[PDB]
Amino acid sequence: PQITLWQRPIVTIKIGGQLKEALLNTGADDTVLEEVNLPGRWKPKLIGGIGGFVKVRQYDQVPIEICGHKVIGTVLVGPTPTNVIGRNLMTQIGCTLNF
Amino acid sequence: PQITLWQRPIVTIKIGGQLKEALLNTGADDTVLEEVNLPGRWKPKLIGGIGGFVKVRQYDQVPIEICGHKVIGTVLVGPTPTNVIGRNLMTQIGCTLNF
Amino acid sequence: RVLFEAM
Repeated sequence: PQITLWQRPIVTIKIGGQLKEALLNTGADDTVLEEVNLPGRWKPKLIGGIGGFVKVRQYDQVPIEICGHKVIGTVLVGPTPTNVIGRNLMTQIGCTLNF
Repeated sequence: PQITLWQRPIVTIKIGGQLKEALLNTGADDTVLEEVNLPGRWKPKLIGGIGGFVKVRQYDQVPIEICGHKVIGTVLVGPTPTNVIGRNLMTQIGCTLNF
Repeated sequence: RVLFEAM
């Protein structure tokens, strides 16, 4: 699809069997969700935003479905204001910016 | 252009008569730059992201050029870690996400 | 909001 930017570009994601929604975010290296049902091990990591740096949980090799495209990648769980899909996953669904 | 997301989507901009670079940020409602020479009045504003809030100066109807495309819109200036182009300007140049 | 994020 071709998605304009008059509103937040939010799409449906599926993760650990749950429907969530997340913002396609070209300004994020990484994918960050507030809360997942992934039951296993994670590694403590830190990310930075405009305001400073925060602790996240890093989950590796996560099956995740974006907008009906099935991918595998790294999902971070952290204190983000809204779920964001980063470039790490957007590259895998062949997402580009165009003008 | 068509911009893939394997690296950060950084483009050239021109504002207050200076060439800068800035990140195409579909996860930013607003456009924020670390420094600029602009004329006329600003009003104070707070913006939120990962890791807290930033205090900025808001300038309205500012002429900007993004990859050569001339656009007019609101620019925020403050101590961001990186120059960011938000949706408020990306819509002006017809930027879309495509997959 | 400005959701720049970098790790």
